[PDB]
Amino acid sequence: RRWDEDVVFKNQARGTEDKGKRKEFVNDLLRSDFHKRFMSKYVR
Amino acid sequence: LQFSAFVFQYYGLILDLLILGPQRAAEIAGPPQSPNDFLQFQDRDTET
Amino acid sequence: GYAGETGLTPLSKPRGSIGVGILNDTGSDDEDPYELGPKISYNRVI
Amino acid sequence: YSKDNPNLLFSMCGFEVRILPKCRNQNDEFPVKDSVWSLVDNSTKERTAHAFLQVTEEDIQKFNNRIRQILMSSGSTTFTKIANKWNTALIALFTYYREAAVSTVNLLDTIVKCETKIQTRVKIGLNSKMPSRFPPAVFYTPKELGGLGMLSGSHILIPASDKRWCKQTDVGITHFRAGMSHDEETLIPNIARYIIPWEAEFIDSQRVWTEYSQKRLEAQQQNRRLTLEDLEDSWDRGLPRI
Amino acid sequence: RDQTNADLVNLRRTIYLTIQSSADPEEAAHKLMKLKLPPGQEPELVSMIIESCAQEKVYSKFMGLLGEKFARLNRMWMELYEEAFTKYYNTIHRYETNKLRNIARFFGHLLSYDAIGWHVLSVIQLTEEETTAASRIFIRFLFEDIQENLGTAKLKARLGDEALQPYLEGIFRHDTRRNVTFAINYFTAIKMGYLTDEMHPGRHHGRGLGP
Amino acid sequence: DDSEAEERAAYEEAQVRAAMDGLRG
Amino acid sequence: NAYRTDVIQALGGVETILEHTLFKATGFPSWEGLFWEKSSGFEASMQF
Amino acid sequence: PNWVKPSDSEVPPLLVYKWCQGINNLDKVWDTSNGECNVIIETQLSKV
RNA sequence: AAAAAAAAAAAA
Repeated sequence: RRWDEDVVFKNQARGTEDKGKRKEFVNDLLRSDFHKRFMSKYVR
Repeated sequence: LQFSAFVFQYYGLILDLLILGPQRAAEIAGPPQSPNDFLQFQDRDTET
Repeated sequence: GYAGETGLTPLSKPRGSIGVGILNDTGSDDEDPYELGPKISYNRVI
Repeated sequence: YSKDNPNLLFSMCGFEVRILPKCRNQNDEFPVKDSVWSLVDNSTKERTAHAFLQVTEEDIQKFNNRIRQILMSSGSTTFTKIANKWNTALIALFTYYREAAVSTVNLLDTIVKCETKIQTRVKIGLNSKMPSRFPPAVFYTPKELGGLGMLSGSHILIPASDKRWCKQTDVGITHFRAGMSHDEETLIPNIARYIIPWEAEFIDSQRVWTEYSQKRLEAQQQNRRLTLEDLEDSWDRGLPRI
Repeated sequence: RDQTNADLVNLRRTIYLTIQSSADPEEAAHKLMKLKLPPGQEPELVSMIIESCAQEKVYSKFMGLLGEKFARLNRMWMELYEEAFTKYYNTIHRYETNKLRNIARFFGHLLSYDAIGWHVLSVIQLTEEETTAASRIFIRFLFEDIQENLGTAKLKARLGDEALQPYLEGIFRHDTRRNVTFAINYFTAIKMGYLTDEMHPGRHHGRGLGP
Repeated sequence: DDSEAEERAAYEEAQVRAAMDGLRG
Repeated sequence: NAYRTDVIQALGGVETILEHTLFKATGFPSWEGLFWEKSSGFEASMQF
Repeated sequence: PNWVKPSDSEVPPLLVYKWCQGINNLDKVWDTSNGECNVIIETQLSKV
């Protein structure tokens, strides 16, 4: 018996490793990746 | 909210069903008539 | 002849020391360090 | 854990655990301390493993931040209030993390530095930092005798110079001294010594509650009601307590 | 003379506070060896360390390790702990049940890792007269501790050796079949009838009262 | 009170089942 | 509470601790029977 | 079910202890001669 | 193989 056959959702993590094709500087500080990482780190 | 713990434990139980799959969740939780203890199964058959 | 609504009771509840201040007594955060919680009243039966 | 990696690593609820079984052990001698856990196989009732316990670095930083929050609080200039807050934080830390806490070097260093910071706050409240001006009797005397009532997780010497007292009786002045001609010094007690370890309370809880189950079954057999009298040696025992 | 005994009380207080202020069960031994001592009071130190293990609510591995590091050192400490085990077995009945369990766990830790020799067990006398109820409780707890640390196969392997048979004659009795049946029944009642393998009352034909 | 005795007993098996986790199985 | 007893014993005793303090300047004959008031009448007066 | 924690039957140190005892009581958990491996994954549900 | 003033107590 294949173990991962009764799982409801499959291949939901496809398209996640595609981060970092090219680094995009955004000239909006509240929308940059640095601020989002900051706020996800410090506000839980 | 005062009932947020209950609502999130139920929602996370649903996500536990998503993670485990309903059959393995039923095997881990045990039957409704005789529920399993924590981290224990009925027999070495169902565990493996 | 009216009995009225009965109430509910709250769910149970070198002497001394130098004080912590009358304004830093806040909510009396200190009761006792050596054991936790209020004094648990006990029965003798079960 | 594989053919060639014999350690199982995880972290849970404050505890960083390394499980090592007593099969793939190159160490023929076992340095089993109170932190190390003998994991018993039930089908043989045989100690087959050893869970080494430590406190995670995030929780050491949590305790450090708790002391910093204590030192930044509103009432952190009154010596009794700052001592009570330190006592609550230290009791919480040690009574939660017990034998895992006594085996973490970084946590003990953090406890020493934070206790030093609390005492330094007390000293700055008096505009001095002279070590001879504040003997351990100033901090660690119980609040009943006018002291601060601080508890220590550090290891602090009490010198023989602070061990003398004089009394004026009707025949004159007599200088009494405890510890006559003893070159050692008594140390401030460690709070970790006054808390029973977790594995000890797990084993004792199992033993006590099985004895209670036996006692309840035999007491309902003779149709007598359970009292305080037949549960005395198991009074402050068990998880949950009797 | 000093009837108030300033030296003994002061030494016991310094030893107790040296133990009580230590976290590691290597730090306590290190600071206890640093204590300057008049030429012999080591029986007092052994009595105080075993009494400190007795005072605990539940036995901890602190006291077991602390006694053990006072047994992997030179031989006189090991002989002192063997004499202490003999003294505490002959003075079992002045002790409560949990205190006796702490003593039994301490000595089981000392015996499991070969900190002291497996020849002091000859002090155990499995008879009706020489063994009270508290002595039976102490034997039960100590052998349970030895089973927990070592295991059933280890207990079968070590005690079935030819050399320790004179030192195990007080437990593995082979003279009177009444004592053999007492030992077999007592070991069966405490879930350790497996090591009653060499106790063979069928082939004691000398006391063959029944056909 | 019979109901009070019943629900205090319910507390009693609640505490025993809390203590008997894994041992009961 | 054994911590309290053993920290009293670790600092020499009650008499050494009281020797560190202004106990003999109070003129109180014995330590036993001496209680601390937490606040003062003036201090509790100036509360709100 | 039994996997949903915090449960009222235990303190979190008892949860860690029962995790260790349940790892140690699995069938041939430490046997690794036949190429078997044990994986333990500890993670968090992000933005749940 | 052994580390010890100011804020802050207000212009006839």
